[PDB]
Amino acid sequence: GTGKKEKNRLLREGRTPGDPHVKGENFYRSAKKIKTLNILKEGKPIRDSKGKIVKAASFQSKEVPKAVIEPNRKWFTNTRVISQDTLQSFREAMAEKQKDPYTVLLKSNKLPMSLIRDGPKLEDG
Amino acid sequence: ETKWQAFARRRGIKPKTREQRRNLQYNPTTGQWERKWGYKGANKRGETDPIIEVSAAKEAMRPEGTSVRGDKRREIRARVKKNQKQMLRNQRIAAEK
Amino acid sequence: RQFSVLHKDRKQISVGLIGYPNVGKSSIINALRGKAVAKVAPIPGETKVWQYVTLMKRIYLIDCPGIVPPNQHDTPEDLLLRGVVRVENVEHPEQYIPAVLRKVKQHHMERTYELRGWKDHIEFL
Amino acid sequence: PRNARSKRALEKRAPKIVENPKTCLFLRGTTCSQITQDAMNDLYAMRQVHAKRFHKKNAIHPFEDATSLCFFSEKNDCSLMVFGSSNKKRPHTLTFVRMFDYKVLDMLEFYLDPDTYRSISQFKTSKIPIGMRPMMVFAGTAFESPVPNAFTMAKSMLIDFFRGEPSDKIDVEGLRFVVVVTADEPQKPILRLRVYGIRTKRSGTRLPRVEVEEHGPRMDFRLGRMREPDPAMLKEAMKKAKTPQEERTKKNISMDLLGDKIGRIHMGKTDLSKLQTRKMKGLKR
Amino acid sequence: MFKVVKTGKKTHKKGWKRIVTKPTFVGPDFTRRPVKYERFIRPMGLRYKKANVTHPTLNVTVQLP
RNA sequence: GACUAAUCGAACCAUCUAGUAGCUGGUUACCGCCGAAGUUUCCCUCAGGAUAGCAGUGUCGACCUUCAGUUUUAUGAGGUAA
RNA sequence: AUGGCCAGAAAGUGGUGUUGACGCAAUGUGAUUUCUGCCCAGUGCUCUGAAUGUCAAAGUGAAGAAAUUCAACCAAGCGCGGGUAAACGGCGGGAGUAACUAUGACUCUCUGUAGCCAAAUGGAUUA
RNA sequence: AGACCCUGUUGAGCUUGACUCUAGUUUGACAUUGUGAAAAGA
RNA sequence: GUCCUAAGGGGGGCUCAUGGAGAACAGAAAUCUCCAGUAGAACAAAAGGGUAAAAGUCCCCUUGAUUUUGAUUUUCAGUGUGAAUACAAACCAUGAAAGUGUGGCCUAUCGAUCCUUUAGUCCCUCGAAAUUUGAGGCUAGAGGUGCCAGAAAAGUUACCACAGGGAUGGCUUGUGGCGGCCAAGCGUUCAUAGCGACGUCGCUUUGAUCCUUCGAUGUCGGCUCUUCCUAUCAUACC
Ligand SMILES: Nc1nc2c(ncn2[C@@H]2O[C@H](COP(=O)(O)OP(=O)(O)OP(=O)(O)O)[C@@H](O)[C@H]2O)c(=O)[nH]1
Ligand SMILES: [Mg+2]
Ligand SMILES: [Mg+2]
Repeated sequence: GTGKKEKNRLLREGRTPGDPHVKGENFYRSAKKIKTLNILKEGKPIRDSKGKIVKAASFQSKEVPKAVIEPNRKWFTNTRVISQDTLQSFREAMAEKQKDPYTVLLKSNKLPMSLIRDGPKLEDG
Repeated sequence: ETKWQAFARRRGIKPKTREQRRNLQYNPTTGQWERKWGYKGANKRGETDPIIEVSAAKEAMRPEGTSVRGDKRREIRARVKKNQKQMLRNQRIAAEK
Repeated sequence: RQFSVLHKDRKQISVGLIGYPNVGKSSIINALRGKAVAKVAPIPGETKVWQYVTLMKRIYLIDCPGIVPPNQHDTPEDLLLRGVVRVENVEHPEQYIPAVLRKVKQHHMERTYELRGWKDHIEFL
Repeated sequence: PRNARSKRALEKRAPKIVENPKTCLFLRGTTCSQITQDAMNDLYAMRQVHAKRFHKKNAIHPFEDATSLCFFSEKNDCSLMVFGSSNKKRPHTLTFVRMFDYKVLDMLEFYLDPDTYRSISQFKTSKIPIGMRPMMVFAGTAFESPVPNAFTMAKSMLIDFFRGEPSDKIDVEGLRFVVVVTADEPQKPILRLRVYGIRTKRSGTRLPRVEVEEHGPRMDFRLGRMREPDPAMLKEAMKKAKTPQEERTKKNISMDLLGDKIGRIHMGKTDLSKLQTRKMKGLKR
Repeated sequence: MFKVVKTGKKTHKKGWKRIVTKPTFVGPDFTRRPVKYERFIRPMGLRYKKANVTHPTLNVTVQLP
């Protein structure tokens, strides 16, 4: 055959030479799977001979960042707008809505439901 | 597909988000917002600074006539030349394809 | 499988089993798996904590302990006949015999226990 | 492209999913009759907005070599061409050239009848506004050939000439002019091009009564030489792209009237005939 | 921001899970990840959907989604 | 991963062998004269280095030249009070 | 049986073996009762079926004065191309067609108060 | 001087397309290797 | 080595290179005036027909340096409020307006004391001598990760072992946060701003409903028994 070494395996699979690799890749392990399994092994800091943390664990940095918001014209504009024709169409849509047990909801549509849902009954109000 | 695109696809390198790649950063020491590159960018920091300390070894190794005020422009020009060389190689390979 | 196809964008679908105690949730998980992977007992409250079972590569089953929603119209007799409680830990179990005799036809009781001719539950017992 | 203006020009000339309206280049040869020039003027008047006009003499014979035509298409970004020529054999010739990817897709010759030609100025009627599209009527049995021939090619070429700009909506006031091309199968059949203005009258019903009045020009053609497309180039040109606003239909995935994504499940028929109930002691007689 | 959630039955615990200790907004149609692949834990009791929003010009405070 | 002479995730005996440890512990009279130090500058970091600076014994050279964590004078910065 | 499974540094060496498929050796499951979700063909299992595509040593040819260099040829295995323990694995169905073989692809639409059928019983709620 | 935590130029047992090797197995060539034929080449 | 409120977009005004005739210094060549000037200038590209009340050149406005939304396109997603991307729409800029226009361009990295490669005739040595190949040394050149080589030495131990090192505080208690207003007073009265208790106003079921319980990293107990505090449940008094 060709060989069971990782060099021969990469030559057989036609990897571009010179690419970096993540430590632990083999026939059964790709880079994504290695990352997924190393997540389970994360969580321990690096300590010196006296136990003082010299490198913090994952997402435990203890470094205080600069929490600043830049000036931007996008903060003062309308993110979502809707027209009256579209509102009337959606009101007619809820007017003609029926319930079907064999249909499931997969992704809700972000809508201003307070302007589309019909009002409460007059006795309740 | 260019060389970077093929390398990123093989290595699982994800594209940077539009917020991440913005030309804006917050300078702590001045307490102001500044650009990373371009006109008055942070990559040319200190070229208009009135006072620049220079090391004696680098000043002695510096050629005559050149000043410290153009070192960052020299580095930027070298990086731009390398990037454009890679772009032209990618364009030539795509033209052959 | 149809639900998994509708949610093919995710890595999995998770199916949680809910209901009253002793309705057969763990038995349904074991039957779908084809193997005794969840504990099954005729005593209510066999499953005490939630449990993950891998059915297929993209399907998970979640076993849950049995719940009884509190209702002010529910009686201890109704709960005991629905199977909430263990009859070993109840006081005076003979008071629930007339409810059983009302629920079960008389000839079914007679044919089950090979005994006939009682006028009330005390004489039957 | 250094300047943003040159970048805009290159982006406009770049291939797109939704193509721009086609541009027609009007040009003439070394010799060209006055009747042919008048016909080119009438066609340019009908297609002013999306046309460019040359004014010199070009030493081009299109059915011998079309490298100059390809170069002109490359430079002017013109995908249709009207080429004028005169000759002893062919006194009044309009050569319709259709391009694809700056190369000649197909060509057709029209021979104009000089005695029956009438220009737009010879009719004293109200004319078509600049930029407004006319509607089209193709009449006769010559356009229904099962094999692709010169008449089907001429029908396609005249449709591409008089398309204008596509639009999803049109005002009812933009339906006042009609271009009619008439041709019958058979000695050579005559392809007759006429333009009419449309008037409407009461008829006592909901629909109006349409009456026509001639607008000009009055053109009579005999179909001449024909250069057909290569099959591979024709297939690539007749490929249709799909816009991003055309959703790819997924199985059991739909959009409701509120915009929610809805999935459909299929339970199947419940067949409990193969189920044996538990043979309990109280059910055994 | 995060605290370490310890897992395992040994005296030495695995510490890869992180719990979010501040209020969060999880959005509509939210389904939690499986516990084997849930690194960041956003607890249900800290999830919010509405806010008391004040308009500086109209001088009105309204509860809004 | 049980047992294999109270010895078992590899028995006991002798030897190589005074094996190796950067880790732990210890390291033996007196008096006299001096006597300290913690990014200064460079190098990929931690499981990193040199190096400046501070010291002691000797000497040698005309131990010659004088210099000084100080003030004043002239001139800068601070024109800031007034 | 000029075999399999082993052992030994080797041996004119040893065991199984005073053995021969109702046997030997290696696995998995673990009395009886119940019992094999549906359908394949990606990993794998095995096919001397055509290839020289890769192709070691030895051998062959050419050039050089020789050291040497260059060429073909090139076993097994790999590769290519076939059938599966279809074990692992994947697997929402059912119809069509214009593709025409793999992969298709493009449309359509899917929701008995104790019976019947099975060689007394319908069971794992197993003594 | 247990246990638990932390550190090591840490030790050892174990696993796997981790690296370098290797027992076994498999394939080719050379020698052991002799006597005649029939064809195909050079 | 210097300089710039960046480029871009929109709108408006003007016409260029050159030649002739003229004007103190000024004289081929400074500046200004007129006339003639199809662009022979400038800006882009590589016309065989680019642009003239402009696509050239000066003013005015924006300079906000890469907007928002999408059930849609493509790719991806063990961090699935999806991201990147394409398209569309909205917004935005400018203009009286018709309109015009923007909301980026790219790219693996690592050596240069490195890698590859060339020449030496009159360079040196091959140590018994010479010649021809060859090899080494030394010197001098050339190019730069397409044609300049290369860059793949993992885990586990709850079966264990050894050398060591370890094991906020005169805090807390009974009365929410954000936003606005009022406000005695403090300041200020060459500026009339700024602080500000007491309060107040907005958000957070006609005695209903019982068909909405929203995540253990942090661990407590029980027995026996003694004492103390008061922030008092009972008993005593008010
Ligand atoms: N006859 C019959 N009995 C069933 C069936 N399914 C379940 N059972 C019985 O019902 C009992 C309850 O089964 P479980 O799986 O424990 O149900 P559960 O609701 O999960 O019980 P808990 O774990 O206590 O909540 C079991 O002992 C079964 O014997 C069924 O389909 N038919
Ligand atoms: Mg259960
Ligand atoms: Mg139960």
